[PDB]
Amino acid sequence: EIVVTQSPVTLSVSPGESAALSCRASRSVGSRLAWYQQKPGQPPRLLIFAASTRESGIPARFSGSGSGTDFTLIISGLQSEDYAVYYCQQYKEWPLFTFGPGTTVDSKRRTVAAPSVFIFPPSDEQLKSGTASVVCLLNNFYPREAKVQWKVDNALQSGNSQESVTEQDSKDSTYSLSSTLTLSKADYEKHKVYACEVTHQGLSSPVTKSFNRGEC
Amino acid sequence: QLQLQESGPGLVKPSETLSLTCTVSGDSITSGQYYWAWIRQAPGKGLEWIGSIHYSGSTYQNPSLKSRLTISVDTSRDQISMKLSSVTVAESAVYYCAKQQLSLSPVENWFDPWGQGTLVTVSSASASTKGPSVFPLAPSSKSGTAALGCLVKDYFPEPVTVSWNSGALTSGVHTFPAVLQSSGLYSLSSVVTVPSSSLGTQTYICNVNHKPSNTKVDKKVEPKS
Amino acid sequence: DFHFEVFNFVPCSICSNNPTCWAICKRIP
Repeated sequence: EIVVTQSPVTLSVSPGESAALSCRASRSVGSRLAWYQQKPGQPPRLLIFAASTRESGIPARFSGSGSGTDFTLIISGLQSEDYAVYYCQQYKEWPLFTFGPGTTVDSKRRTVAAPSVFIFPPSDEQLKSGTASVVCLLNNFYPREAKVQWKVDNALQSGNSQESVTEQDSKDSTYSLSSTLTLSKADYEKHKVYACEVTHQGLSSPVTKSFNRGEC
Repeated sequence: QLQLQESGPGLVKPSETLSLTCTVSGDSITSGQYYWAWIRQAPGKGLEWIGSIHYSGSTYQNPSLKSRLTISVDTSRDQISMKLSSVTVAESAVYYCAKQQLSLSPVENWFDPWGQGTLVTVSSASASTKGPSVFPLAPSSKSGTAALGCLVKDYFPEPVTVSWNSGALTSGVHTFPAVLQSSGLYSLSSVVTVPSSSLGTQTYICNVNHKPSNTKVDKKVEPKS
Repeated sequence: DFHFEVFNFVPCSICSNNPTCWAICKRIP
């Protein structure tokens, strides 16, 4: 089947500037390509079809272009209401079709903000109950992209943590993120060194906040 | 004016059968040669087409769901319905219905317009309410600016509210979105950044309220010392 | 390249002028 990718994952755009979002298809789809917008909490809304035709009701600052494999949506003079997720969709082999992974347009900060990083051991109460949550906080960072690596006694944890991100702060355009290493109390009390390591543009080298179980 | 309206259950138990209905108004599903489609979107996840149906009963459906999927069409109520059986955790999503264009003369395939959607949560904990435990996220003994918070774990269903110092402290508070654990229970964190200088002077209480279980907690978060 | 196989059946009411569509098409009221 025909695979549509998209680029980039997050596109930071200052209002009034011009957004160029990409969508590339694995084979040729001709002009059979639509664009959708999804503002947070709402359903998708059709923007373009046949790769350049703007749907009735759509502001003319939205314009689509391309043919064959490489396509482009342009938002000329970006408005605030245009901060959303954008999907493309190819439809060459009737009635088959594929959705793109999505590109998010977010607000552009003047300055790069490194995460402020904190690790929280499990509470003593929670420990009494047989569960242990190690929490790692990434406070007020920009841009969105960031990596969290959990490490229990220098062993990379994988598949046992969950992450949550705030929506972009409408004042300072930052994000914040929590990652929770969930871990049984017997597992937890076997190991000593708990760490979370954060990689981000505003950090010159990955930063690791850690604690040793039992000490303060 | 054309409008699409999804109805269905709010919550559903695993292994049970999810039943949804799309109600088309301001128009007739037999007006034109359109197809009508179900599409779902897991939170933080892309768009997943379920199936399309035409007023003739003609239908094509997602391969990876057909063996649990059924899609019907009632032209006398202007409604389209679907059914997923042996529903699983991976079924928790917003379920949309949208008008589809399936034209061959100028090949045309797309979705417009879409309905508001109807969130479907799948939990073993359905039909019951549980209150959260509130554990503290205590400030690192090595605190310039310091961070502390409350872990609001193991409640069902949404929502919880969290404030700090009964609403007096707001500067710097991040109440994260709740995550639906493998247990079927929600969990979230609320954190606040403060200056270390105030850690022994000022005291901090997160105020949790899980109205679906008349659960109210006030947890004082303090340095370990 | 079109995939009429994916339907349970194809209504003639959508075949437009596609000749192949009319071959497997099914007429409806």
